[PDB]
Amino acid sequence: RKLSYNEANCALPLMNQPMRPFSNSTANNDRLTFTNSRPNDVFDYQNVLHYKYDTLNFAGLSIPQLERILQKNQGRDRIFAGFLLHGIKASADVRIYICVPTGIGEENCGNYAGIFSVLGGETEMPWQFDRLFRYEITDELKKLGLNQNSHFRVEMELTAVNGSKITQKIFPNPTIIFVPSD
Amino acid sequence: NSLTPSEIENLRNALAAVQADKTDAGYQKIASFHGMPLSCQYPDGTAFACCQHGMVTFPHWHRLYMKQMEDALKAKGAKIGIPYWDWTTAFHSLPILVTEPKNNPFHHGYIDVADTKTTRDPRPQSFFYRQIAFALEQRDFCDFEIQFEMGHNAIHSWVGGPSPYGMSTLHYTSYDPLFYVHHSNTDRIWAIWQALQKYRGLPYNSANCEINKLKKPMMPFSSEDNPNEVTKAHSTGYKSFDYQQLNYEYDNLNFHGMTIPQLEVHLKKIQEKDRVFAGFLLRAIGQSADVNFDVTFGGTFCVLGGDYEMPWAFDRLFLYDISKSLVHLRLDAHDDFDIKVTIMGIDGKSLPPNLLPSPTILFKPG
Amino acid sequence: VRIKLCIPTEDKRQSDNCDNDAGQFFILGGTNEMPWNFAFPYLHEITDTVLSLGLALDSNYYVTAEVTAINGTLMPTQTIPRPIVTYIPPQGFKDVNMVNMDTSSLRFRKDISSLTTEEEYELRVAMERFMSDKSINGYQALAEFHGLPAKCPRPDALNRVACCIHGMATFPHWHRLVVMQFENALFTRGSPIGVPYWDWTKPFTALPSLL
Ligand SMILES: *[C@@H]1O[C@H](CO)[C@@H](O[C@@H]2O[C@H](CO)[C@@H](O[C@@H]3O[C@H](CO)[C@@H](O)[C@H](O)[C@@H]3O)[C@H](O)[C@H]2NC(C)=O)[C@H](O)[C@H]1NC(C)=O
Ligand SMILES: *[C@@H]1O[C@H](CO)[C@@H](O[C@@H]2O[C@H](CO)[C@@H](O)[C@H](O)[C@H]2NC(C)=O)[C@H](O)[C@H]1NC(C)=O
Ligand code: CUO
Repeated sequence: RKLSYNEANCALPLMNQPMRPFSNSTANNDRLTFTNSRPNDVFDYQNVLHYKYDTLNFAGLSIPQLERILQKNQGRDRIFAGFLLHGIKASADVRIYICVPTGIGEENCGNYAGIFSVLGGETEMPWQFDRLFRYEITDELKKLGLNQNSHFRVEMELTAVNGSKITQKIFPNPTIIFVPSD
Repeated sequence: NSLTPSEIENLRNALAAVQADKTDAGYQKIASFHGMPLSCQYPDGTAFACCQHGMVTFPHWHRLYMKQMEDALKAKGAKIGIPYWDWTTAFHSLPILVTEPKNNPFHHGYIDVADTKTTRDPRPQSFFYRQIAFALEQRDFCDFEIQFEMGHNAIHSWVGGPSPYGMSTLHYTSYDPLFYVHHSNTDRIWAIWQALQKYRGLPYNSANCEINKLKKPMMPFSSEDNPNEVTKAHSTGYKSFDYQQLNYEYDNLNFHGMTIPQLEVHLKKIQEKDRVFAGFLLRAIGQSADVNFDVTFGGTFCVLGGDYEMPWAFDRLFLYDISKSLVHLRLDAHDDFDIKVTIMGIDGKSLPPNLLPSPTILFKPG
Repeated sequence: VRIKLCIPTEDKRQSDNCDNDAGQFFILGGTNEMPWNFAFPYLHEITDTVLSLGLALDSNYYVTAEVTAINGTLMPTQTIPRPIVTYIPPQGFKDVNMVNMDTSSLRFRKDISSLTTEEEYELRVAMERFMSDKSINGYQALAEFHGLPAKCPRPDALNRVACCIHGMATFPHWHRLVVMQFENALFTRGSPIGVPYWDWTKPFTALPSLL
């Protein structure tokens, strides 16, 4: 795509702090990983870490035809659910449901749309994503005969990894984004 | 069974009594209606056999027919109703009344039309139990009848065998005393079902399929020439559902060892295990024939029919569980199988091929 | 208190039809009010609207209450004990019959005193094995059903209460089921008997030697 592959414009203050365990003289004694503890140095894996992957085609698809798939995918109207995520005290599993009102009267709720996971543990370094995570709900809405204009909403249902132990709402309510055809 | 002499004793004489009335029928006219001598006419007045099997209104005609027959022993010490023998309950041999060689009215009948008494040729858990129970399982009346009629005629097939003059044939069956007695039972089965429905709140003295046909009146019971007022009164379809105004009673509508409520539990119990059935389309053919199944043995079932019978085609499929067959071959309704069949004529030959089309094969959980 | 008539939802979604309102009443009160409770239930007839929605008076539905304070403030449902539907059959009506006679075996629950020493030992063994030792299918789990590991409404999450029914018409249903659990548990561990009972109605001087 002729866009930067071994550099990152997006994050600037973060790319020059050497990795905390890898920069620590103890207990990292591997000089390879010690020397390249900075993120910028780890961008090109091949020159720096001296390894390759057998094939870089995904799902049996060469990168030209992969990019073709990607763009044709961009071709249609799509609908996404946005999630503003941040560090829970521990790891948890969020499921995604779509709420469709019946005519009379006010009405809910769930048909199963999706699922994604959040990782964590106590004593983790706190973190907050500065952008929405997206989840395509387009096809599920197609299966409900629903639209971007059609009336409905999206609820998350959050289940800890404790073993069930479902949690109350800790994340901001799901955004609904519409992307017009390419 | 359970008869107490002389309860047996009164009846033979009564059956003896009507052997010749013989004016009203006296018994031969009463015989003709199911039997060979021609009951009715197309408007072209062509011979028909006024037999009302093969249709959904199948029970009423008969259930009556017992009545006509039943009335016929009237005040001839017709002190109790025609008995029934529950062919469902497995049996090593045939029942006495119709066996005793000497001085017995149930051994045989005669046929002025043929100059002969009936001839019968019997042919070799209980099979009928399994077969009937299914019928009971069903809730639609129409669905029930197809199995109810087919479970039924399985006996007209096996009691008679290879004699034209016999129970295997439409033409002269009605002539053999064995026929009514088999009936009471068939009728009884129907009654049980009604009680079943009633238990289930489904219609029992009514029936929603098909509205067409219950309304068509029934000859001969229609005919002016039926000198019993009662049958004509219920000559119709929809009357004759409530057998109460007949008026008769069965000693007990319990299938062997079961309260009606008990029975549903049973069926409900059976229903747990997922089953697999085969269903055929069956349709008129002049001859009467038996059909033998295969995949191991899956068979079998029989169809009743004769020359000059009204043609008929069933609306619905006829189902026969073949699950035991699969286990026999260890199949899972998953591994896929060829359902092979055979179809013998009642006369010695000859297993002609369909005729019936192909069997569908369907799965019920569970 | 506004009376909403609800038709239950089958699915996970809260789709309970509470759209149609069945009734309405009012409550006078105040600060420095004299503390009070009607010794009898207040009944508000809903038969007509229940007939309007085409669902049998016998069939399943429930009733919820919207409590608006006179202040205009909408109030928590916790303020008032939940409404119930009371059904008055056409008198006289015989409920459906029991199944005829007995076949071919039923668990027999006897008076503890009626137990032979053999029976005592055998249900002692059954109890011994069920109790000892512990599992999900074991004694402690069933002992846990009734009260205080507090799994109600669900073992998750925020506020949990005991599962057993008390102060309700359904108390004996709940505990009947529970006793049946105990019964299966002891039968599968090898006891010929249903769970025996002890008549406390009969005047007794001491506890039965069994316990
Ligand atoms: C599995 O279930 C428990 C049930 O509560 C989850 O509760 C977590 O428990 C921790 C401490 O055990 C809670 O931390 C507390 O936070 C409050 C402020 O909200 C603070 O005042 C206390 O001093 C304490 O730090 C935490 O709130 C709570 N977290 C959540 C969302 O459940 C436990 O977290 C679950 N385990 C997993 C896998 O998360
Ligand atoms: C570099 O890492 C070492 C440990 O890998 C840190 O020293 C401590 O190691 C002990 C081992 O038991 C831990 O209990 C301490 O918690 C570790 N450090 C602490 C107290 O944070 C060392 O601190 C690290 N150096 C830096 C600056 O990260
Ligand atoms: O206590 Cu809830 O059962 Cu006696």
